[PDB]
Amino acid sequence: SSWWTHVEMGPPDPILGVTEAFKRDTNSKKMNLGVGAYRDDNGKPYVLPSVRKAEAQIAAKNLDKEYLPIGGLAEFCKASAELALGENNEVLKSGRFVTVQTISGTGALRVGASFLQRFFKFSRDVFLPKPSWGNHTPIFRDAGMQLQGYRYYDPKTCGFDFSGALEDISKIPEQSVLLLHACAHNPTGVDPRPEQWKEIASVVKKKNLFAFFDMAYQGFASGDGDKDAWAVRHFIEQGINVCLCQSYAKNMGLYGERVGAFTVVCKDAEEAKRVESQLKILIRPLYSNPPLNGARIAATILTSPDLRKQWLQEVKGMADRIISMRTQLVSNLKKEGSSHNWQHITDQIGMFCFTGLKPEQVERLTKEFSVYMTKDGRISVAGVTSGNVGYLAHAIHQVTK
Amino acid sequence: SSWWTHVEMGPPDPILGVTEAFKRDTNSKKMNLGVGAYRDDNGKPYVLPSVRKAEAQIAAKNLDKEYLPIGGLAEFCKASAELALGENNEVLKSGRFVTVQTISGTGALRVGASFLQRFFKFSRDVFLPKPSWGNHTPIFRDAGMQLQGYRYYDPKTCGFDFSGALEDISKIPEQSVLLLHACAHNPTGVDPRPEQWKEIASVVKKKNLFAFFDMAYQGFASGDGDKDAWAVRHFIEQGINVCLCQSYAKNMGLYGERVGAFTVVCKDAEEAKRVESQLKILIRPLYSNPPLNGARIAATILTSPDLRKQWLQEVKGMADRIISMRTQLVSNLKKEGSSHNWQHITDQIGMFCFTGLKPEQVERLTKEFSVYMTKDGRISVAGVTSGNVGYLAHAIHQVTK
Ligand SMILES: Cc1ncc(COP(=O)(O)O)c(CN)c1O
Ligand SMILES: O=C([O-])CC(=O)C(=O)O
Repeated sequence: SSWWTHVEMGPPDPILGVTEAFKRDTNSKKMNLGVGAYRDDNGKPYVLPSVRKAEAQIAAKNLDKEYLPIGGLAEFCKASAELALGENNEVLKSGRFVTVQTISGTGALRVGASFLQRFFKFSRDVFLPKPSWGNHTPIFRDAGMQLQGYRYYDPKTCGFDFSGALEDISKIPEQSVLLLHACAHNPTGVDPRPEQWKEIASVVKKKNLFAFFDMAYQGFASGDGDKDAWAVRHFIEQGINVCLCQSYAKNMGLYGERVGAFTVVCKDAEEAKRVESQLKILIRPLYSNPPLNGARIAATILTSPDLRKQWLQEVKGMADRIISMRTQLVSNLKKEGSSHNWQHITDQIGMFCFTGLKPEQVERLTKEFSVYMTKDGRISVAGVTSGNVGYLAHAIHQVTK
Repeated sequence: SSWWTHVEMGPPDPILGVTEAFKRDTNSKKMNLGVGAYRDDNGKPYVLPSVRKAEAQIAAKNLDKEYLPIGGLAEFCKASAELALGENNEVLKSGRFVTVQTISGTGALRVGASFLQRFFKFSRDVFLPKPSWGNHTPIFRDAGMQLQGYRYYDPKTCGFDFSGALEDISKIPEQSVLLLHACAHNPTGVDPRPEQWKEIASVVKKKNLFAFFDMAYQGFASGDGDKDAWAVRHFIEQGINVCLCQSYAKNMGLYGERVGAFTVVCKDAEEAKRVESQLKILIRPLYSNPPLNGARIAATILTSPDLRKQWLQEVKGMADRIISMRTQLVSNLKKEGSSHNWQHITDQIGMFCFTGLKPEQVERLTKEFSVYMTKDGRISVAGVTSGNVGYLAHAIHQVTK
């Protein structure tokens, strides 16, 4: 007597649970360290002025709203590949890549997954770091791939378990897919060092693996676009034919406009044309064609030397404000008398920090102090202000003294 | 070798072929009847003045670009359901529905299809009219459903094969899914009349079929949104709990902004809460959350009485331009001395029209007249103007007399 009587209610959203638990809390000193987007020194959302200026120029052009090609705005695709690999990359010069516009980084992930499902005949397995972005798991499963793990986060140190990572990678059957965060690993903030990368690169090429890069933070991570894109470029120069998911949600503040690109580096231009045609064939039955607004903004910024330069410094200020909060947190933890090693909070990169806090300590931070955060010890460094970091260092010490 | 040596070049897009060949032609009398979007009486893109006003007003509010919920803009969702169902539908008053924002119409079809695949345990079969929108097949297929057909187009009359349709549907296995175009069937332009819809409804309800409405053209079809949604409303009024895909591509000319919605009509609000949570769970691994810009524009128009009233005159405008083209096309065929019955051109509805022309006649139209269209005889009425309709009728009469 109904189509949907057996449809069950989903598990609740832990990250949304906390974000609502915070709005309810009435104490004026409450912090939300669960928020998944950049906030300014006052905890407000931040629309980059280069973005505002791009919108101004765009509006002036009085443009139409006609469909994009299936692969999106050609000029955004070219600029985006350029941002990822550097303008004079051997790959761009010979044309041996295809880049399609996607529905932010998630859509690039899903389009990427769907492409492996269909054309990566060698294996069903996708190896994620332990842990990874939560959504990585259902994206690859819903798309029809098998998930696996390799060691990454060393809880003992709150940094990279280089050696476990490496043993694990050497043991991946050949021609399996390996997923890598290009920088600012999410949720932990723990990234390999350049020398560590070269070694993963070595095994990957040795053991004949497929390197799938997720790059959500180029520039936002360290302030330096080239540094943040270094591992990806290094794999390519090593002769590894990567694919790559870019997001402009964070580094341009374009979250809700859903601006992303998926790229596949190929042996040659003719191969890229074959791959391109099949990405179009997968994309059409997902959503036909991608949205105009974000991509017009990002294209306008990237292809204007002035605006590009200005945006690039606006990114540095975001990256910096975050770094500042990391350094200032450790500072005030010392200044408060704490004894344990907090260098991991500043060794980590990007806006997510695995603190080391265990769950009970997390719960006491919520109860006694109104500091909201996931039981895994992850905080949004974007929730920290200069105005509140002091209080936070006090509170963290209390549950940990 | 390479990861991708076995990846085949995909087949050429035929609609894009027609459109590119049209663009190469240097014949000054050329016509593009392959175009997949509205054009004005000079053959130009048309941004509704209400859309410009809505945009201006949004810009004036200096809004953020933060992430929408997985289900999109709450107020766009509400207004979208009210548009489809009529503001005082008992479905709205009891709250027995869920509506989520999607990546336009295509996105609503894909989300619905994944939901069927995962939850509609009663069937793997989706019945499409013959013919149907080409993308319907890969949509449901990539989502893991199977496709079947029922007789719809009647090639003898270029009309609706009512008795064939009614018979076929009356023999669909109970509890299969039945896809129906709400109005302005694409590609034929052939619609059932109200009385015919009552009979279909009565057979769906007899056989316990699940009705899946694609509604890409409310208001755009006839200029009257209440009449265009009548079938959908009638089905619901008869106790059929439909799902529904909406697009704002054509009726608001938001094509490239990708604004659509998927609705499930449910037994009660409680069931709608359950269905909602599982639509969310399927949306996340697709694209996380939908684009903001078009949804803001649509919510703004729908919830302001002045903008809504203006928008409704603009839709009527487009619909009447299309009806006008249809009428003058038949009229001029008669002035040319054609003796074929051409009333199908005026009986059909919307911007796509099955002319009745054979492939060879289509070839002659392309070669000798530079009139560009697909070989199935389909023309896009949007490419017809006051300027060229006389010419079109002359060409059609030349190749058919
Ligand atoms: C590693 C990673 N990959 C993918 C995403 C998804 O980004 P987007 O919002 O552009 O889909 C994010 C941002 N949450 C991320 O941090
Ligand atoms: O490009 C699209 O979304 C499809 C379309 O209008 C058609 O050809 O009928």
